[PDB]
Amino acid sequence: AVYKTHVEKDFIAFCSSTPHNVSWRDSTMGSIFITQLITCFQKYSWCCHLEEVFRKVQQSFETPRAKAQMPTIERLSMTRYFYLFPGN
Amino acid sequence: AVYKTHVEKDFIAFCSSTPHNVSWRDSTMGSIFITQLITCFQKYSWCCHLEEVFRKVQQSFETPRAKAQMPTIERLSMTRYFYLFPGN
Amino acid sequence: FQGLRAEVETISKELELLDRELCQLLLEGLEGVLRDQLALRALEEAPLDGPAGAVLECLVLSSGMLVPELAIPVVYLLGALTMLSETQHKLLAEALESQTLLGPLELVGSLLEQSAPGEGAPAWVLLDECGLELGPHVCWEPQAQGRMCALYASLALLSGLS
Amino acid sequence: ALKLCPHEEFLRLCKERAEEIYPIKERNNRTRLALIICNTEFDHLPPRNGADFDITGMKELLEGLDYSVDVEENLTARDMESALRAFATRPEHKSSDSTFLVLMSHGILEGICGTVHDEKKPDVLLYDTIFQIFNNRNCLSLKDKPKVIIVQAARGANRGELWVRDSENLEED
Amino acid sequence: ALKLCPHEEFLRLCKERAEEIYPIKERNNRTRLALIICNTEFDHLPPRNGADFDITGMKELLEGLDYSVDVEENLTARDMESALRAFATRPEHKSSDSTFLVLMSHGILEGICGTVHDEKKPDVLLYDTIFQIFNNRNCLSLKDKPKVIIVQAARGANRGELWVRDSENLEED
Repeated sequence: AVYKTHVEKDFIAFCSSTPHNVSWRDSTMGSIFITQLITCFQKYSWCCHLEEVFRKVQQSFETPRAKAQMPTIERLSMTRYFYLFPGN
Repeated sequence: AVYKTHVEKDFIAFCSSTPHNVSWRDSTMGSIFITQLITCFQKYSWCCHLEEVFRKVQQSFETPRAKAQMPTIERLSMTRYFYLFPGN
Repeated sequence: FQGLRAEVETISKELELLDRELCQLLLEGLEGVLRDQLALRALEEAPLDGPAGAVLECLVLSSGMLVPELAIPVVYLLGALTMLSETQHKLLAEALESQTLLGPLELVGSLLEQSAPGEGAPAWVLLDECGLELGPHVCWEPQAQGRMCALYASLALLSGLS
Repeated sequence: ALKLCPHEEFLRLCKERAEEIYPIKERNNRTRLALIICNTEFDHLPPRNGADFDITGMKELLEGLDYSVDVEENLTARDMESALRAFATRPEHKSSDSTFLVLMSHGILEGICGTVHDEKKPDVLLYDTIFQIFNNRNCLSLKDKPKVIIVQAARGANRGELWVRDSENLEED
Repeated sequence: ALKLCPHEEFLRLCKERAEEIYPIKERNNRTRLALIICNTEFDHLPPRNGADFDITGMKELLEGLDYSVDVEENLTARDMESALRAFATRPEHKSSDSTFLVLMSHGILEGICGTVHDEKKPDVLLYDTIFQIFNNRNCLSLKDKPKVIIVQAARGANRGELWVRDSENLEED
């Protein structure tokens, strides 16, 4: 049989910086974006879905310690919440 | 004194269709996207923030009857959740 | 020619929306319908199996009902294929299996544009089955216009699935 | 109808989710503004009949959310840009906490079409122009405040449907 | 360390939010795959020094999330595209429920730069190319499954800071 579906669906992109803007990375520490993303995943993955974790990342980027950057979400096609359930 | 802030922040765009795709509109009923968004706001504004309401919209667009559409979120710069609190 | 190309693109654009696996199963079924004209004569009366049975499985639902958004493009392709002979049909599937539909489609489009009104060459074979005088040879006889226009649609629709 | 949030849950959320939610101005001393742009009639494009239903619906909805709704209809790219910069410069946003931008017209991937748009004569407002207008450089009264841009413009001529193995009374924007 | 969700809440959440969350395949019979692309050395750009620590961090994180992590480094735009279609065609996604695509390089608003990128000689993979690769037409094994694209490439190169009335030893991507 054949049924109807969408072409694009369930997409989510997390970019390190707003459009037309610079993303930062430290030689000794790697990149601030990845470092914060890993920290937020370690702390909030067991109780917050992927999108909620991305907010915790952006919350950490409100006030700018030194360099100022804001990770943005784009082409969000998800129709459901994606809980990772670490350990399951 | 003067302090640092971001150039772009607290933005959120809700488009009626995925990129490269068509949005539909009925002469007698208006547009499917706006009708569903208005219905989700009437039903979920008092308890769900703006982004959670947009998910309820996309859930209503998951399985497609006849023509298929998926509203997408783009350039999401919000660092907090925006509750509208209708009536307050 | 411009109105003909637009009439072709109005269906070629709607056949790009068919799935990749569905395009391959449709291409496989049509290449099978080639060998057996028993499947061709049953389109006007139209579960079944075989080459046309495989094509039938591409355009039906769980209840077996036709999808008009997908059946009409197939009806238009078969309508342009009925104006051609079985020799042209078999040479078209030869170009299908070789997966080199860019050359002949480009030449037919370049000819079709100019005409506003050799031996051992498939194109010549193709043009000899159309009804042209072969031997440049810009001389064009209008008695083969419809089959060439149908050939162009028979070429571009397949490139829309390529 | 639009359901309302009880006073209890509003204040409980403000207590237990203070740093996670956007602040709200006092209902007594608040001036929330929203803007709607909708092009319905064109000279070279099919008419977007029925959009009036969407205009009133969004306007009434935003009014239920306590927003003063400005309406602009049938504008060129220049007029749309001018209307957006005029809305961004209005001083009531200093006493506001958020804003809504409801755009309804034909469009492409790059942006939204005007009234006199054509393939040979492109009249298009870019999406990037909107973010450029309302960023923290050009609009300072909406700093650290939510900015919701709800658009309805088709971004391509291709349908967004496929077919996988196992009504119709609407126009296209 | 990565804290884990107890089995009880996993089962309760799937029970009380069935229609609202994405389904999960059983961990015993699951083949979650993740992909990392990271360009560190270039011919016309400084190198993304320390990137590997980001590489190892992302790999260990995805392994803690029960993902088999494949790693690719220093590819051209053609090589990056070819690797992506190869990852999209891998059959383990039929037995998976999600996927991750981690890309680290310099990039432009349009996409992400390769190793041999230059202003006059652009070697760039477009974001739209990625969505074309993994959409429901080209990739059918990831239908109705989450697709997470985590990138780090500035798309404009103009600092993103302002100044409003009222360490530093890092290079820029």
